[PDB]
Amino acid sequence: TKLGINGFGRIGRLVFRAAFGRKDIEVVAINDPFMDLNHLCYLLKYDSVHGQFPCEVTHADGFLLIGEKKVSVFAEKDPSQIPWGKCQVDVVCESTGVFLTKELASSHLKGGAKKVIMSAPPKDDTPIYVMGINHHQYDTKQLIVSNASCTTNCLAPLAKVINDRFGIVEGLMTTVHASTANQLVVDGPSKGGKDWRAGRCALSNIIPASTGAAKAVGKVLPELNGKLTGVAFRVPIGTVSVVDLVCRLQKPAKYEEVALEIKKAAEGPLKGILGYTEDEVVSQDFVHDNRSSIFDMKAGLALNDNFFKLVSWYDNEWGYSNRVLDLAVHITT
Amino acid sequence: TKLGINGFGRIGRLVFRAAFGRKDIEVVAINDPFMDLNHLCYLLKYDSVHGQFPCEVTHADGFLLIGEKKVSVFAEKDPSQIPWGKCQVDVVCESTGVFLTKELASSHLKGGAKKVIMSAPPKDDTPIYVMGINHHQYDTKQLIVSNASCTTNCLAPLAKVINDRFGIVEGLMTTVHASTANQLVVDGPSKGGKDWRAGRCALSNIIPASTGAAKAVGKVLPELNGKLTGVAFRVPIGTVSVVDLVCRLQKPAKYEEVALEIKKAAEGPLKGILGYTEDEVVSQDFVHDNRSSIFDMKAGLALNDNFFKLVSWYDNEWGYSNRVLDLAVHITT
Amino acid sequence: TKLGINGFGRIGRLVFRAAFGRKDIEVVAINDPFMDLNHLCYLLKYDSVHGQFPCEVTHADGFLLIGEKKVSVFAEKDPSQIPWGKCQVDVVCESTGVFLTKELASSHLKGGAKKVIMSAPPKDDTPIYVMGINHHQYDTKQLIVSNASCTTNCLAPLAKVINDRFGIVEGLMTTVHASTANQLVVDGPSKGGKDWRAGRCALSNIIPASTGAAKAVGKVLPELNGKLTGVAFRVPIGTVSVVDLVCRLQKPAKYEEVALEIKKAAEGPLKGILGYTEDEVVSQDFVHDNRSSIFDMKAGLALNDNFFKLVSWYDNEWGYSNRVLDLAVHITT
Amino acid sequence: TKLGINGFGRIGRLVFRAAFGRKDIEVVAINDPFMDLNHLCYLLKYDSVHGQFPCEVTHADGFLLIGEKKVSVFAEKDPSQIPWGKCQVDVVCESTGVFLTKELASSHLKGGAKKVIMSAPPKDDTPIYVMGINHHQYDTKQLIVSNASCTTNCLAPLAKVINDRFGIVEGLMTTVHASTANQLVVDGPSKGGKDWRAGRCALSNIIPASTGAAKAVGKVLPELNGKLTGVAFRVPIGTVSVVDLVCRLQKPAKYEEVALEIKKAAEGPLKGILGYTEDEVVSQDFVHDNRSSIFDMKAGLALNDNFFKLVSWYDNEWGYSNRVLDLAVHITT
Ligand SMILES: NC(=O)c1ccc[n+]([C@@H]2O[C@H](COP(=O)([O-])OP(=O)(O)OC[C@H]3O[C@@H](n4cnc5c(N)ncnc54)[C@H](O)[C@@H]3O)[C@@H](O)[C@H]2O)c1
Ligand SMILES: NC(=O)c1ccc[n+]([C@@H]2O[C@H](COP(=O)([O-])OP(=O)(O)OC[C@H]3O[C@@H](n4cnc5c(N)ncnc54)[C@H](O)[C@@H]3O)[C@@H](O)[C@H]2O)c1
Ligand SMILES: NC(=O)c1ccc[n+]([C@@H]2O[C@H](COP(=O)([O-])OP(=O)(O)OC[C@H]3O[C@@H](n4cnc5c(N)ncnc54)[C@H](O)[C@@H]3O)[C@@H](O)[C@H]2O)c1
Ligand SMILES: NC(=O)c1ccc[n+]([C@@H]2O[C@H](COP(=O)([O-])OP(=O)(O)OC[C@H]3O[C@@H](n4cnc5c(N)ncnc54)[C@H](O)[C@@H]3O)[C@@H](O)[C@H]2O)c1
Ligand SMILES: NCCc1ccc(S(=O)(=O)F)cc1
Ligand SMILES: NCCc1ccc(S(=O)(=O)F)cc1
Ligand SMILES: NCCc1ccc(S(=O)(=O)F)cc1
Repeated sequence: TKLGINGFGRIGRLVFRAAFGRKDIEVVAINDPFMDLNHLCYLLKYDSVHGQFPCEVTHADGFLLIGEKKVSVFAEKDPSQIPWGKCQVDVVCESTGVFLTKELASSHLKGGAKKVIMSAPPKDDTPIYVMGINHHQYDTKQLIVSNASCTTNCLAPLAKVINDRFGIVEGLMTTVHASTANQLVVDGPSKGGKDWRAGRCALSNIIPASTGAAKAVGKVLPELNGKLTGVAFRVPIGTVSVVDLVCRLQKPAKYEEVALEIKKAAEGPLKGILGYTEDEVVSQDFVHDNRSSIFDMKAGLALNDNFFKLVSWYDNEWGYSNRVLDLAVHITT
Repeated sequence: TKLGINGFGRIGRLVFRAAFGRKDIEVVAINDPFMDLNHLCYLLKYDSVHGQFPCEVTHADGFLLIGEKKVSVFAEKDPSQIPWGKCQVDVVCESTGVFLTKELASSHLKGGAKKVIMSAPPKDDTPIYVMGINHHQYDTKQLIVSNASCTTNCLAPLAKVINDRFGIVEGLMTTVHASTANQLVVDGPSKGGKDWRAGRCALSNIIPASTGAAKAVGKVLPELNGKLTGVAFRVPIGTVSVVDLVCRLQKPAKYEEVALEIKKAAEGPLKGILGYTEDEVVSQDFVHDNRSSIFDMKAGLALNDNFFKLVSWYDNEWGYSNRVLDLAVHITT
Repeated sequence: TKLGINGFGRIGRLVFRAAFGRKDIEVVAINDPFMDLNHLCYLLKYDSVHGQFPCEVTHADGFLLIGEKKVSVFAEKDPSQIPWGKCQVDVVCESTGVFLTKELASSHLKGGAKKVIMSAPPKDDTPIYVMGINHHQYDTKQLIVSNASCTTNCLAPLAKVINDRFGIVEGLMTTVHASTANQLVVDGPSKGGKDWRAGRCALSNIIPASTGAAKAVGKVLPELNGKLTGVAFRVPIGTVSVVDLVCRLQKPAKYEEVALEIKKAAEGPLKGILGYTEDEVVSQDFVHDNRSSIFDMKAGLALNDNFFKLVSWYDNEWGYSNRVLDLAVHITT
Repeated sequence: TKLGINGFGRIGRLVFRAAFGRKDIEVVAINDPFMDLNHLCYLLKYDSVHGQFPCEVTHADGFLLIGEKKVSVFAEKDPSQIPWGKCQVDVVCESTGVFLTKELASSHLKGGAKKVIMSAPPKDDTPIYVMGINHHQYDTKQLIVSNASCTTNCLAPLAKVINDRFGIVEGLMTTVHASTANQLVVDGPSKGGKDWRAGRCALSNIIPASTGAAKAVGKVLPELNGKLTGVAFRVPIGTVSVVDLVCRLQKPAKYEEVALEIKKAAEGPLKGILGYTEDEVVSQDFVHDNRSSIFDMKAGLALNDNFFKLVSWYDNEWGYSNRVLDLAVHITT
C-alpha cells in the first residue's frame, strides 16, 4: 500500500510518522510548495508536541531518506502537476485544507493516483467514512472519499454505542478544541475574511467556532440524521480536545449502565477506536494516544434516567492521523 | 456602607477596587494573615489581569492609604480576633474560601461585624442570593448569606428569562472556566487530596471539574429545582469564563425568538446584570466587564424547536466582585 | 498634523488608537487590501491586549466612522494609487512590513503623501531616528525615514545615558520578546522560508531569534557603532518585552550610581521616553505603558565596577506606536 | 545503590522514573505526607510533560507496586521519623525544598539512611557537586551533599570548557526558566513574603528572579570565583530552560573555534553531560533530554574576538533528575 501526502503539515507529517511504524502501508511521495527539502526535513525531525522523529532524517537527490527507503518530494501549487503516477501511488492523503470538493481533489487522479482521502470534511456531497462505524459500507467504486474530522471520529463511536442499546432521541455537542493552524498568534484578519473569531489571538482567548462535525454524524449514521449538532470552543492547548455530548435517550437508564455499555464496546467490537477510562485524566494524558475517542466516565454525569452528559477525549492530531492510514489500507485492499 | 474584607485575594482586591469607584460603599478594614502591609500594597498596586490600580497606593503608621483615605489593616488567622466592631463595619466580605459555613462565618459577628457575605457557595444551608434573581427575598433577620458562585451568577439570569417565557423542562450545563487559585502551576498534590485533576499543570491542560453552580440555580429559583446540573473544564486563561446551557423547553421557539427575549431582558429588567451581543466576541473582550452574564447570540444554536444551546460569557473575577457590592448595599440598606 | 496609515495590523491599528487620544495629530486615511471594511471595524473595535476601542466604531458609504468623524479607507496594493494628496496627508505610517526600501516607500510620495515613516527597520540605508536620542539631527529635506524597531527604541535611551556618563566599551544584549504576527500557532513553515525557528509553535516554546536591533543602535548613535549587538528569545506572552544589556564601562562605577544616572535622565531630559522603577514588576505591569524603555533597578546587577547587567521593559506595541506619532509630529512641524 | 526519596514532586517522581531504567540504582522507599497512596499512584502514572509512566503502577498492602517490585511509602512530616534504615537505604534524595541545611538533612541519617543528596543549592556551607565537573573530589566521609541547581548543572560544563581553553576573564548570565512549583497560577502572596514576583501570575508574565546558580559555578570551579553571576526570567513554559552567558575571554578567538572546542568536549570527556547541536532548535526539542547542557551553535554569537554570547539548553526537570542518580551511585560506590 503506497501512500502519497499532499500537504506536509500537522496531519501530513504525523500520517508519515504513524506510517513508519506500520508494515502494511508505506509513504512513497510528498508534496508541499511552501517548503524546500531542507526546510521540510527540519519540520519532520523536530516536533513541539509529539517529540523527535523516531530515526535519522536526511535528503538526497531530491528524495527524503528514512533508512533504506527513498521518498519523492515535490513543490507544486497545482495538484494536476504532481507526478503521483510515476510513484504508483495507491491513495493520496489530501491534507492541505483547500481541495475539499470532488472536482478539486480529482486533480490527484489526473496525476496518476488511484484514489484520494480528504483529511477533512468535504464542502460537497463526497462520501464520508469513520473507521469502526461505517467503513465496511465503502465500495471500491468510490475513488474520492473523506475521513471526516477529528471531532466526528470522536463523536461517532460514542453515539453509535449509545444509540444501538438505548436510542438517542436528540443530542447537542460541545467540543473544547486544541489550537490549529487556521488560527493566528495576534489579532489579525482570518483567511479570506471567513470566521473572524479564529483571527483573534490564540494565546489568551476562548474562541467560539462553528463545526459541522456532529451534524456529519448523521451522514455516517443515517439513523441519527437531524438528531445531532454542536459548536466548538478553541483554547490555547497544543493537542488533545474533548467532546461533551448532552443527549436525551429513548430507553431509560442509570449512568452506571451507560458506562458499562461503553466499556463493553471499547473492550470488544471497538477495541483500538473507542476507549474507556475511569481515571482522573486531563488533556495532556492523551497526547499521542492513537484511539479516536476515550470515554471519561467520571467527567460526565446524568440529570435523570433519560438526560445525560457524556465526555470523551481525543488527540485531534494523532488519533485522526492513524485513522487516515487505516482507511487508506481499507479502500486499497 | 462600611465594608470589611477577609481574604485579600483575587476577589478581595477586586472587591476593594470596585468599591473605590462607588460613593455608596467604602472599604474601611482589610484582613489577610498571609500578607504583610508592604506586600499587601504591592499586590493591590499591580494586577496581571486588570492593570495597575487607578490611584497612588502607599502606607503609613500601619494604615493603607488610597488618596486622602485611611484603611485599617489586620493579620489574624482566626476571624474572631479581627476588631471589625471598632472600624464600624456593616458587612464583611468573607473571601478567604475557608469560612463557608454558618458556624465558621459567625465569628465575624462575634468580632463586631453586623453582617457577612460568603463570596462562594456555602458548604451548609446558608441562604444563597443572586442579584437580579432573588435578592428581594432577603430578610434582614439573616445576618450571614452567600452570593453563590460566579457560574451561578452567570447561569441564573439566563435560565430565569428562558424559564419565564418558554419553560425549561431540563438542562445540562458546561462551563469552560478560566484559571483559579486552587490550581497548580505544575503537576502536584491538590490540597487535602481532594479534586486530583485540579493539581495538574494549569498551563497546558484542559481540566475536568465538578460544580454545583447549575444545581444551585435551583436554590435561587425554586421552580428549576432538580431540573439543572453541569460540569466544568478549566483552561489556561487569565480571566473570563463561558457557560454553555443545553436546555429542552416545553413551549417551542425559533432561535431568533429566544435571542430577542434575552435582549429585552438585558435592556430592561436585568439591565446591568445580563447583557447581550451579536458581535463575533472572544473571551478577552469581557476582561473587566462588570455584568454577571453576557449572552453570545451567534455562538449558540438550536437543534430543533424545543432543544437549544445558549452561550453566555462572564468575567468570573470582576463581574462577581461588583455583585458582592450590590448585595452588601442591599442587605444593609 | 494629518496622518495616513498603510497596513492596518497590530502596529497600524495601535498607531490609530494612540492618535485618537492626541490633539496634535490625527488619522485621515487608511489602506489595507486584505481587509474588508466591516472586518476592519471589528479588528478596530476589539483588542485582545489593549481592550475595546474607547469609542463607537461603525462605517457608512465606504468610510470608517469614529463617533461622527469620517476616516477614508482604501484597498490598494500599489501605494502610488492611494490618494494621500487628496486627503492632505502630511505623513504616511508605513506599517505593512513590505515597503522598507527608498524605492518602495517613495510610491507614497507619488500618491501625494508629503513624508513617510517606516514602522520598522529599513532593508536599505534609509535614515533611522529614535525620539529622545537623535531626532534633533533630522532635517526637513528628508522625506522618508525609519522609526527603527521596538527593541532599538528600548535599548538606545538606556545605551545613550550609560555611554554619555560612563562610556560603553563593549556590550551584548538579550531581549525576551512577546509574540508577534510573523509567528505560527502550530509548527509550520515561516514565510519566504526565512528563520525556520519562528515557524515553530508559539504557545509552548522559547524560540531563539536573530535581531539587528542592537547593531542598529550604532546607526542612531555613531559613537557606539561596532560596540553593541545581541540576540532574542520569543516567548508565549501577549505583549511587553524586556531588554537585558550586559556591558563594560570605561570609567568605573557602583550599581547605585549607574541606577541614579538613569533616574536623573528619566525624571529629566528623557522624561516620557525612558522611565525608571525600583518596584518588583513583571511584564503585565507595562501593558499599555507608552514609554520607550523602563529601567528595572532591582532586576539588574553588577559583577564588578566595570561590568553590569541592565534591565529595561517595553510594551513593544504601545510604546513604539506612540513613538511613531511623535516622529510624525516632529518631522512635519 | 538503594535510593530513598523524600518529597515526591517534579524532581522526586522523575528521579524515581529515571531509576526504573537504570540497573545500578533502585528506589526502595518514598516519603511524602501531602499525598496518600492512592494519590501518589495517580501522580506517578500520569505526567503532563513527560508522558505516562512506562509501566503498570498499582498498590496493595501499603506498598507501591512497579510490576513485581514493592516500594515502601511513608507519610512523615518529620524526616527523623522516616524509617529509611529498615529499607537499607544508601542515599536519600532530599527533594522537598525545605531541608536545605546540613542540620536539617542530617535527620535522615537518624532514620538510618547512610547518606543524603539535596536536590537543590544548600542554604548553608554544604558541599556542592556537579557531575562531570567536580564530582571526583567527593570523599566517602561526606554524608550530606548537594547536587546544585539545574541552572548550575547547565552553566558549569560550558564555563569549564570555555575557561580551560580560552580563559574566562569575566561573565554574566541570564536564564529563561521554565515554570516551577514555587509559582502561583494567579497573582498571590508567595511563601514567607519572599520573592514577591514569583507570586505573580505564571501564565501571563515574564518574571525576573534572583539566582546564585552563576555564582555557585565558582564553588564547583574555584578558578572562576568572583567571575560569574547573573539573573533569571521565569516564563510560562512546561519544562526546558536556556542559559545565555555573555563572557569576556583572555585569549582571542573566532566563534567557529569556540564552537569546535565545545563539540569535542561533548563527543569525548563530557559525553552524556554536555551536548552540542547546529540545528535550528526550540525549547520543546529538549523535553526529556537527559543531558545537563546542550550548546546551541547558531543561537549565540560574538561581538568581537574577545566578547561572546554563548547559549545552552537544559530540561530543568529531566536532565537534573538524571544527575541526582549519577551522584547517588557515585557517593555510594
Ligand atoms: N490538526 C488537526 O487537529 C486536524 C484534525 C483532523 C483534520 N484536520 C484537517 O486536515 C487538514 C490539514 O490540517 P493541518 O492542521 O495539518 O493544517 P496545516 O496548516 O498544518 O497543514 C497544511 C499544509 O498544507 C500545505 N499546503 C498549503 N497549500 C498547498 C497546496 N496548494 N498544495 C500542497 N500543499 C499545500 C501547507 O504548506 C501546510 O504545510 C485541514 O483540512 C484540517 O481541517 C486537522
Ligand atoms: N476568582 C474567581 O473566578 C472567583 C469567582 C467567584 C467566587 N470565587 C470564590 O471566592 C473565594 C476566594 O477566591 P480567590 O480566587 O480570591 O482565592 P485567592 O487565593 O485569590 O484568595 C484567598 C485569600 O484568602 C487569604 N486567606 C487564606 N486563609 C485565610 C484566613 N485564615 N484568614 C484570612 N485570610 C485568609 C489568602 O491570603 C488569599 O489572599 C473562593 O471561595 C472562590 O471560590 C472566586
Ligand atoms: N508588533 C511589534 O512588537 C512591532 C514593534 C516594532 C516594529 N514592528 C514592525 O512593524 C511592522 C508591522 O508589524 P505588525 O506587528 O503590525 O504586523 P501585522 O501583521 O499586525 O501588520 C501587518 C498589516 O499590514 C497589512 N498588509 C500586508 N501587506 C500589505 C500591503 N502590501 N499593502 C497594504 N497593507 C498590507 C495586513 O493586512 C496586516 O494587517 C513590521 O515590519 C514589524 O517588524 C512591530
Ligand atoms: N523542578 C525543577 O525544574 C528543579 C530543577 C532543579 C532543582 N529543583 C529543586 O528540587 C526541589 C524540589 O523541586 P520540585 O520542582 O520537585 O518541587 P515540588 O513542589 O514539585 O515537590 C516538592 C514535594 O515535596 C513534598 N513535601 C513538602 N514538605 C514535605 C515534608 N515535610 N516531607 C516530605 N515531603 C514534603 C511536597 O508534597 C511536594 O510533592 C526544589 O528545592 C527545587 O529548587 C527543581
Ligand atoms: N493552514 C491552514 C490549514 C487548516 C485549515 C483548517 C483547520 S481546522 O482543523 O480548523 F478545520 C486546520 C488547518
Ligand atoms: N486560596 C485558594 C482558595 C480558592 C478556593 C476555591 C476557588 S474556586 O473559585 O476555584 F472554587 C478559588 C480559590
Ligand atoms: N513546593 C515548591 C518547591 C520548590 C521550591 C523552589 C523551586 S525553584 O526551582 O524555583 F528554586 C522549585 C520548587
